[PDB]
Parts: sequence; structure tokens; C-alpha cells
Amino acid sequence: AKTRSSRAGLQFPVGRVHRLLRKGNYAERVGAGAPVYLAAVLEYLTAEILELAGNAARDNKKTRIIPRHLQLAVRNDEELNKLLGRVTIAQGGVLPNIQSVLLPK
Amino acid sequence: TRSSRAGLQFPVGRVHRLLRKGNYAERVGAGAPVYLAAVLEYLTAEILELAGNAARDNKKTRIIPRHLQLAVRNDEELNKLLGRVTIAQGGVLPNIQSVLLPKK
Amino acid sequence: PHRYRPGTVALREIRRYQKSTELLIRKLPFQRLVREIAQDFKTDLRFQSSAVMALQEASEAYLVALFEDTNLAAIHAKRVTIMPKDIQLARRIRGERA
Amino acid sequence: PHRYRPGTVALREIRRYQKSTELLIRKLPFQRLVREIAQDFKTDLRFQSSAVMALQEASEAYLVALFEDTNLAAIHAKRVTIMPKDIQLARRIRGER
Amino acid sequence: NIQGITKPAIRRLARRGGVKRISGLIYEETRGVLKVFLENVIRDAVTYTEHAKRKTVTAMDVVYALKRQGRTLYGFGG
Amino acid sequence: RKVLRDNIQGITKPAIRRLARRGGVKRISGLIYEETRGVLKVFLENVIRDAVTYTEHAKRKTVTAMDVVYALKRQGRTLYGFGG
Amino acid sequence: TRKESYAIYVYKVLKQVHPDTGISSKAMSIMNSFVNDVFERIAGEASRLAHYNKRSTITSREIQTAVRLLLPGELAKHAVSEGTKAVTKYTS
Amino acid sequence: RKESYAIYVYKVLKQVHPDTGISSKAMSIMNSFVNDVFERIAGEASRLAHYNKRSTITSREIQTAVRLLLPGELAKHAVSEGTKAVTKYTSAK
DNA sequence: ATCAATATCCACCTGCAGATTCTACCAAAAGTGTATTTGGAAACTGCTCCATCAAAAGGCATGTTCAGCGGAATTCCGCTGAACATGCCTTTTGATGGAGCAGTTTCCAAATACACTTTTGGTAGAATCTGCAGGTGGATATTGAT
DNA sequence: ATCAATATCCACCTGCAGATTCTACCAAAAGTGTATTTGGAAACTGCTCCATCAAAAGGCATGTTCAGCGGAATTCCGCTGAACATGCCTTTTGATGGAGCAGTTTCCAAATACACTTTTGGTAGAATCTGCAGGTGGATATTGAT
Repeated sequence: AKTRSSRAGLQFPVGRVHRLLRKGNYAERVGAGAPVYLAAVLEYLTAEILELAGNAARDNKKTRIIPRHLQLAVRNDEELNKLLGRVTIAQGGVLPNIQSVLLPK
Repeated sequence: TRSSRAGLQFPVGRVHRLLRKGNYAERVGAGAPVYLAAVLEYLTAEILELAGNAARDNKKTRIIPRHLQLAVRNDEELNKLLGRVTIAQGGVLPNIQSVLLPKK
Repeated sequence: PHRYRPGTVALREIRRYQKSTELLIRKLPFQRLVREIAQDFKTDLRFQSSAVMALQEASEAYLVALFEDTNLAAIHAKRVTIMPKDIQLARRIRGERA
Repeated sequence: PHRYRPGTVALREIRRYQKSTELLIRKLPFQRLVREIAQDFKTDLRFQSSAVMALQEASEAYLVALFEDTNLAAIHAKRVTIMPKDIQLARRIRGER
Repeated sequence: NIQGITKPAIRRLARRGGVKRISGLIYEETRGVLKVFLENVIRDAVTYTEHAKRKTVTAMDVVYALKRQGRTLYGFGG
Repeated sequence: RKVLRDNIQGITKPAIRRLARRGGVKRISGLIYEETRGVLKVFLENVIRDAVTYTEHAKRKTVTAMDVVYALKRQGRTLYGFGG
Repeated sequence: TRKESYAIYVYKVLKQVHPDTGISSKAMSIMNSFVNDVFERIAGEASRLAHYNKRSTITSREIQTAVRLLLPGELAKHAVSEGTKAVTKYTS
Repeated sequence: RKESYAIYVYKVLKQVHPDTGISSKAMSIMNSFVNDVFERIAGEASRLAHYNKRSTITSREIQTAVRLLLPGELAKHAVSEGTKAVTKYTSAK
């Protein structure tokens, strides 16, 4: 039997997602495409960030992603920074940044 | 009706109908539509009172938006409950920074 | 010939406008600006006049409230004349930007 | 004896701190403060070690994020020293009052 | 068009905002913002429009927009 | 027990400096530290009020991290990392 | 077709507070928007509350706690009052 | 139970960066992320559906949803990936 | 512009905790397959209400003048940062008793599902109505030149 | 202190847009009465993790001295915005075809609902594994005195 996920060509569980859509009433009914498309976006978004993070780690000669990395990947990316502009990543610190005038001469 | 039983002017029946039809939860207690009815009406009078005043203290007997704005932005609590809301045709409270006043 | 000192009329305009609620921008010019900004997302559209009013009521409001946090920023800098830097400073803190 | 000019160490400290992620507030003390404040509301309460932690991550995150806006205000005033009025303009504008 | 949003106009707004002195540069700044505002809002309303398979934006479409922009507005729909 | 008292002084001047640094702040007034503690107290007050409410609605006596999380999300300070 | 609205109930509540006061049209609209807003807001948090607790029913319980979470101090107070009060009157 | 998206993340993790691992915390944070994003799109969807007296949420809403929530390129790409996945699924049985 | 006092940068080395690799078990899941219900797209049809032409209204662009505000420069008092000495208390490793969270079987008070039936709130076309905004006056206060 | 050019009020007036009162209308609520169903409170308790106590220890808080340089204050100029009278370009006000917003009937593709079958992924947890923290010496800066 072909899990809808494979039928859809995804790694994220389409079954889980359609399921959650239900036990969390967002609407009366839920079309079979709905979860497919959603798990799709979810998978895309997470890949996008893991990419950026993976690299973060690489730059810090680290081979395991930690929070900071996730923080870096997010704040350095104009578009993911606005998507999480109100989200706070525990243990992520802040981007090194010192205002001009403060520097010595 | 349930509204008269609850001694409320607000439509308990309708509030009930809107709750279920608002996909908020699977089922819905019978007292919830009542209670919420109760609190909707309550806040409703609270504004009307102040805004009613606003009309009086303006020498007018007809409430317009201005009055409603003057009633919310002048009350500490209501203003906080609507700090993110904009009332069409309401203007602002008369206010001018001290330093901008003509030095005597 | 009698003149009014710098700031006296302005000061009474502050008084005038905080009393009224009237929309301060000319309807048409505005409406015109709306559709145009809009025509870049879809085309051959139409607007309920009622939807242009919302939009105008809304923007004016925002701007007004913005000129408030800005006028505060100017004063914070011991001034009385609002400058871009003040608008920028507020918007930056408002998180509306960075 | 040798000594650094005023400003030099502070900077070293920003480069440092902006580079790490460990919490900055003593742990045990904070916990206490949370337990006090909670008690004003309830009593006979308990806390998941992690709940206290979640609260710390948030508080520092908020205070840190705040000082930045503050530090901006000051600068906007041709200053480099954050004063209470900077912390206040920030919140007045931020919309926290 | 944008220039259609005149100085006297922007003047008035700042007045309601309580402003006494206004730098000449303030105008080209104001407009740029006024534009950024409308873009973000109009964008979302029109989206709500397309979705309803409609060729005219309805005040509700706007209100809904404003709503998710965190700029709720009363007077044009519950 | 122990009449928990004045713990807001547990937030040392040092600590409030360390935070200002990560904040990219070079020089600090003498009045900041207290003003700061003032700001901190309110922050917790608002977050704990809400948090404890959820804890109470659940008829529990132990404040879960989840409580703090909903409490946080409610005020638009969403936190990732604790079971959110 | 038809378009419901709280207007009617608003007017009722008006005269029980300012027997002799009229209300602008635009004004009534704002009062409506107001109601719907609040409604959606309480209804909303209440929804969440239930979900959090793996419950499947929104009850006065939720509406209340909800109201505590949504409304400002004193305001929240009375709100609960009128609240429990309408439910008492209704049951008995 | 108390499910998570951990394995699914890990797979994708292994897809983009083959020799890189993730710390238990970082995963906590990715899980939060996922759930969070899920909850919003669904939300936006839910309302969008209501606004249009529609009772069903279809891939159609989930889409507009994504256009309303995500910015610039992210949405443009998201939409793609989403439409893609659907049709591929739609054309199979 | 040389320089010594210090913090920084770094590639090594490695013990320990936290991440990885599983045999072992599964209750909750996700899939499969008719059976049964219906949400809403699709097409035809007004009837609003919106884009557009056009005329008499009334706010903006423009320039000359100078009042007064912002920015530069100079000055100095003492606030605030760096370095140092003393020692308190937070942190770290264990461990114990028992509060209270969470899991399980149980069964009834309240919620859901029609079916029926009386009722009220939303047009609407028609009429009647009145709070108040414009609009004249002339009384008087504010502002500004002297 | 003295006018006098103007802005701001107050009292009264009247038309009219727009709130209000009239009544038939009736679909769609809202309420009632019956029958079935199930969410989750109660009771018993298995067991996780929270409050707590002991104790050794050094990271880090506290408190002081000493002076560098930042904030505040004062002065002063030129340069930019405010006030204003002037000429008219255009936004605002009102009349009339027609385009989409919707109201309504249609029917089928699709989403329940439900009895079964089976593949999955939390996980209790014994064994195995491995990236990196934290100690360490040493070469490359970065500062601040002269």
C-alpha cells in the first residue's frame, strides 16, 4: 500500500498532517489535497532552514547543528527573519552587531 | 427565549448559533452562549455610557464616532482593550506636548 | 500690515485639527493612488467606494499616529522640528523595519 | 602597571557577549524572583525546572532586545550612554505604555 | 500620483499628530512610507479578492487585510 | 517557606550589564539598573499572571513549561525550544 | 438576501443607559464591529483553552477563564460578574 | 504517545547536508517551528474559508493561506512545491 | 614610530556526556474498500452600484522675507569605567521522601440528532420627522506692534 | 500700558439629510418535545519529577579608589522653515449607461461514514559510539605609553 506521502513524493507524513487538520477543527470538512499541499510547504520550509543552518555550523567548524546555528541562519536571512520576526529561539544569542559611533578611532 | 430567562437584552440563541457555526470546538455547553451573551452586553453598555456622556458633555444628544473615540481613548481600561483598534471618523484626543507651548 | 509670528498659526492648526475628524487628504488624488498601487497585483479591477474610504481612514490614522511617535523622537533629541531621522527612528523601534 | 582606556573593555565585552548564548542572569536568584512574583498571585505552587528556564530565556531575550532599541534612542540624542529616558522612549514607541 | 499626496495635506496630518515644525525633507519621506503602507495592505486585500473569484475589491476584503496586518478598523463590517 | 523577599535584587548590577552588552551597549547610566529591574518585574508579572491562569484552568498546582509557552504566545513573544 | 447585525440589541442596551440618546449610523456600525471583534476574540482564546486541555467542549468555564485572559483588570472583574449572573438567572 | 516531526526533519536534514547532525535542543526548536507554521496556515485557511461561506478547506485555501502568510520568494517557491506535490498525488488513483 | 603588556587566534589532545544504533514490542495509525451524503462549481439573470463624461466650486502652487530654531564650538564638573582585593553564595553532585500528575475502568448529566411549530429580526416601499450643521452678528479675547 | 488687526465665542435661526415610526412579509431562526449518544468527572493508584537537605568550592558579586572623557550647559550664527498675498488648475458635486456582484436551480465529483486489515514510529533501555567542551602551550594580534 502506498502511503499518500510517497504518492505525493514527500518525506513529511501526509497522513499525520491530514489527521491533525481534523482534531483541531479549522473547518467542517477537509479536501484530500489540503494535507498534501500543507505537508509540502512544511517540508519545503524546513529544508530551507536546515540548509542555512547546516552551513552556519560549517562556518563555525562545527558538524552538528545547535540552536545558535538556527538563530544565525534565520536572522541573517531577510525573508525568514520576517517570518519569525516575533519568534524567539531559545539559546540562539544575537547577531554580532555594534553601532558605528560606538567604535573607537 | 433564553435571553429573557437570562435577563439579557442580547440574543443568547444567536450567540449560541454563532459559536457552533464558528468551528471553535466539537460541542458547546448551554451556559456558554449565555455567559458570553452576558459579557458582550456588559461591555456594550459600558462604552455606551461613557460615549453617552461624551455626547452630553459636547452639548449633543446624538452619539457619533467622535464620541465613541473620546470614550475609549480617555478610559484607561477600554483604551487598552482596543489599543490595536481604529474607529472610523473618530479623530484624536486634544493633546499638545508641553515644550511646544509658546515660551512666556 | 500685521503678521503672525513663526509657529503661532501652526500651533492653532494643531488645535484646529485635533478637534475635527475630517479626512485630510483630497479624495480623488487618494483614490487615484490606491488603484495604481493596486494595479500591480491584478488588473482591470474595481473598488467599492466604501473600500477606498476604509483604506483612507486607515492610512491617515496610521500616519497620524506615526507623526506622534515621531514628534516624540524629535523631542527626545531636544528639538522641535521633525526630520526623516525621527520617522526612521520610530519605524525602526516599531519593528516596522530594522 | 598597564591599563585600558575607558571604552576599550566594554567593547571587548560586546564582542564577547554578542558571541555567546549562555544566560546572563544568575540562575538560582532568578528562580527565586519567579517564585516570589508567582506567589503574589497564587500559592502552594510548583514549577517544572524547565518552566522556570523557559521564563528566563524569554526575559533575557526581551530585556536584551530592549536595550538595543534603548541604545538607539540614546544615540539619536547624540549620546552613547543609555539613560532611563531612553528605555522609556523605546517603550513609549514600542507600544508598551 | 504619489506626488498627488500634497504638502498641505501631509501638513495637516502632522498637525493632528501635534507637530509644530516640519523639515522640508519630511515630505518625500512621508510619501515613501504612505506607499509602503498601502502596498502591504492592498496586496493582502486583493489576494482575498482573487480568492473569492471577484473583479472588484470589497471593503470587507480590506478590513480583513487590515485585521491580519494588526491594524483592525471599525466602521465597515463586523 | 521563607517569606521570599526582595529577590528583584537577585538581578545583580553585573547581570544587568552583561545583558546590556549583548544588547550592543557601551556606556551605562547609574539609574539604568533600577529602572531595568522595574521593567523586568512587570514583564514577569504579565507573563506569570497569564501562565498561572492556564495552570489553574487545568486544575493543576504545578506550573508546566507549556503554560509559560501559551502565556508567552498570547502576548506575542512566542518561544521555540520548550515543547512549543 | 439578508445581513444579520447586533444593531438592534445595541439600541436596546442604549436606552437602558441613556433613555434619551440617539446613535449615529456610522456609530452603530462601529458598535457592531466592536461586538463581533470581542466575540471572535473571547470565542478564540476559549477555543485554544479547550484544545490545550484535550477537551472537546467550550463551556462557561472556558468563556470565563478566557475573559480573564482577554480583559483588563477591573473590566474583567465585572465582566465575570455579569457573566456568572446571567447563567445563574438562566438555570434557576 | 506524544508525536513529533523529528524523524521527518532528520530525513530532510540528511538530504540537504549528508554528514551533519542535529542536537536534541535544535530539534526541539525545529519541531516548535514546524507546529507553529502549521498552526498559522491552518488559521489563515480557517478564516479565509469562513469569510467565503465555504465549509471545506481545500488545497485552494491552504494556497492563498501560504500567499498571505509567507513573504516574497518563500511563498513563490512554497506555492510551487505545494502545487507540485498535489498534482503528482492527484494523478495516481 | 618603537614597544612591552595583554587579549586573541589556533591547531592539538581527549574524557564524558549526549547523540547514534537496535533488538523487541504495538496500540494507535494510516491504508483499503464499498456504502451514503452533499458542498459548491457551473450556468443563467437581474439590479445594484461603480467607472466615466462634464460643469460650477474652492484649495494648492508659488515667491518674497525674516524670525527663530538647529548645529557648531568651547568648556568643565563629576559620573561612570577599569583594576583590585575580599569573601559570600551560587553552582554541582547526590539522594530521599512523597506531592500530584497522569493512566484506567466506570456510567450519568448534559450534548446531539430530527421533527414539529411558533416567532422574530431584516428588508422595503412610503411617510413622517428632528438634531444639528452651516450661517449671520456682534461681543470679547488673543496676539503683536509700540 | 496702548490701539487695532484678527481669531474665537455665544445665541439664535432654519433648512434637510438622515434618524425614525408604520405595517405587511415571511424565511429563517429560535424554542419545544422525544430518543440516542458520549464527553469527561469520579474513584483507584502507578510512578515521575519536584522541593529539599547536605556539603565542598571557586566563579563571580561587592565595594573602593582613582581620573578619563562624556554629558550638559552656554553661546552664537546663518540658514531653513513659517507666515502671507496672489493667480487658477483641479478636485469636488451631480446625472446616466452597463458591468459585475449576487440570488437560485442544478447534479456529480467528492467528502463523509464505517468495518477491516496492516504498516508505522514512539519507546523502554542495554550496548555502542563520537562530536566537541575545556585544559594547554604557543604564534599573531591589538593597545596604550613615549
